[PDB]
Amino acid sequence: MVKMLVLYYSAYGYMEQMAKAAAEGAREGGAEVTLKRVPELVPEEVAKASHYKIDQEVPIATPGELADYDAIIIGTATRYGMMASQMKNFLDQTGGLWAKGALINKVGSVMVSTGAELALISTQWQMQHHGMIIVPLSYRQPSAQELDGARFQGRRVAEITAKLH
Amino acid sequence: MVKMLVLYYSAYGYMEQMAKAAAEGAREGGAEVTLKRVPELVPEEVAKASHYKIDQEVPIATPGELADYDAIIIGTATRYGMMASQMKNFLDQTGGLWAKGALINKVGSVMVSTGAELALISTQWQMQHHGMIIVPLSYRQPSAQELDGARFQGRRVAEITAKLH
Amino acid sequence: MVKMLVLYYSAYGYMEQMAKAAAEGAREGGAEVTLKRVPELVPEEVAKASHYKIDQEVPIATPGELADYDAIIIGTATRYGMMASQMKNFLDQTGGLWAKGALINKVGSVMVSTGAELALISTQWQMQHHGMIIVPLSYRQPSAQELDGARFQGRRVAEITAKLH
Amino acid sequence: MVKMLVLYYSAYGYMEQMAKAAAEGAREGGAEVTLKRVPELVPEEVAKASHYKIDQEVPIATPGELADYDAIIIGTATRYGMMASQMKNFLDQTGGLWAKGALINKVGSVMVSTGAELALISTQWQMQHHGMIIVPLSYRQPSAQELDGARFQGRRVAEITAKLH
Repeated sequence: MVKMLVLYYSAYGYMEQMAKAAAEGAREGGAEVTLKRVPELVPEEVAKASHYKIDQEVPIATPGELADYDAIIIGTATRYGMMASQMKNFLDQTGGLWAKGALINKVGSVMVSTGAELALISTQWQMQHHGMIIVPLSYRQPSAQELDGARFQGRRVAEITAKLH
Repeated sequence: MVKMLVLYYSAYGYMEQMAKAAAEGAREGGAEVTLKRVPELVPEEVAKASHYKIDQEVPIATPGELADYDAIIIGTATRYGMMASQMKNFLDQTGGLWAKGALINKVGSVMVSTGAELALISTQWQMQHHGMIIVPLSYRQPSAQELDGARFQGRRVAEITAKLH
Repeated sequence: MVKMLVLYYSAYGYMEQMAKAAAEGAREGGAEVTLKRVPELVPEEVAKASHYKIDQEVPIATPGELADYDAIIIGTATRYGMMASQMKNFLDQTGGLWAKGALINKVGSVMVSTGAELALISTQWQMQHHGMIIVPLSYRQPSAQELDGARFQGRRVAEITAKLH
Repeated sequence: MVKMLVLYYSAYGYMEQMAKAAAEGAREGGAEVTLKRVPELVPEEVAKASHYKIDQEVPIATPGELADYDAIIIGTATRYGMMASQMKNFLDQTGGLWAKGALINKVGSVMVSTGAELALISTQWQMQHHGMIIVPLSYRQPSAQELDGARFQGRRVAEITAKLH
């Protein structure tokens, strides 16, 4: 039984629902799925000031634990065609995992929300830099087709990863 | 035993050597490897005029046959950060393969030569549009490290594809 | 009075209307505007077979004439996130214009139609490779907002180019 | 006399030298040049711990002041093909400048250092989203050709910006 990390960042909750949909779908694929969220840079104070809606009970992920799983799904809010600062900051910390060859041949996939395509591509590229195998896409609040897409995607990744083990 | 297509385009021979290195490596991975070249647009006349060095005995590929293989490796010469016109023209013809879902979940990989990164990304994206699983890179005449990279890449793809069957 | 080239490629006419809207808008900016279309690769025969709707009276452009204008607007149909083969083939021919430094500091802009963003970016990059100054975007048949966007864009480019002379 | 902001981020000093070279070159173009650095996220403590070499006397920039200048040059260190977290975090804060139309038609340019091309493109795109006119590139420690490139680029931007006023 393969283990999967559904790591995500959301600012307004949209991506979190996508992440949960992907995780639930991945469980249907027969994988031990873990839903974590990237740590918030900038202090706990003045963070929930103006705009905010981060979830509390989603556990925070560590840059080093990413080598423990067989498959990683990354979903992030994006602006102006690139990752949010929080997700970018987190992935740069996997420098010890990169040279070690830790994430080589591990299965990966990406979800994004709002420059959507450029953001999707930028994120996939960073995962490819760690030698990860990439599983492509589908083909206010998330629509029914988005949630189904994330769900299918999540199951498809779990289904592929198991086939590799 | 999986079947692989090493499809390529080369203008000065560099990519052809890369293609042959990838094919040979893929055979070592235990796959029935076929080395084809995309058809040359513009007539046979005035084609070999100024600059030219296309290989004759490499068989020409058809847009429709791409669904016959389990894995496809694409290698192309690039200019100004994008595919050569010949490779772009060929892949657009796979419109019947796209909607049919023919190339979904088939394993793929890309090699490029000279805007290298943008070209590598543009090509991978088109393959992802057909729902192909992507296997990332290595990590005058081709250097020893390039040929070894293409070789390893070719074997790695064949090795992965077999694991999926 | 600056001279502008509105060069385009269209397969179903959408981009041609965009091109005409950009040209008309550029005339309102006070520029001698020329509307040309990239030459069609593959023979005149079997070209208008299945799908076709290229315009006859739009004059065909030559790869070398691009250095005659002060501003160039490029508009192209795109598939799977990149240029159409016809536009890509044409721009690669500007190799004599590149090393000569012919297109350096000339004003340019891009329009695309259907991978839209990746295509827009890929095209702009090739123009930047010739050292062209880039003017960014707006911010069945073309909608009223698309035509107005192309129109404004066309005028804005003409308005900028004149300011540089 | 136009005013220019040479805003930058550097982790090991390479980009700072590029920034200074661009600023000095821009002064030779006849512009009031201001050299600022993006604020460092994460507290002052444990920041200079392991690796560090940020410059003290370079003044820190504010997200809102970017509308005060006529030209903006952005130079940033990059990893895995995208901006550093610090530069990305800063530019997202220009949301009030975007909808206001503050940065429209202002001249801009980008420098990067180490995924170089993808990073250069990602950054330019964000500037284009604010409607900024883009001036393309050249065509341990920075080499003589890099410094000359940044210098020329800096002067070229100042030279162009003045022509627009």
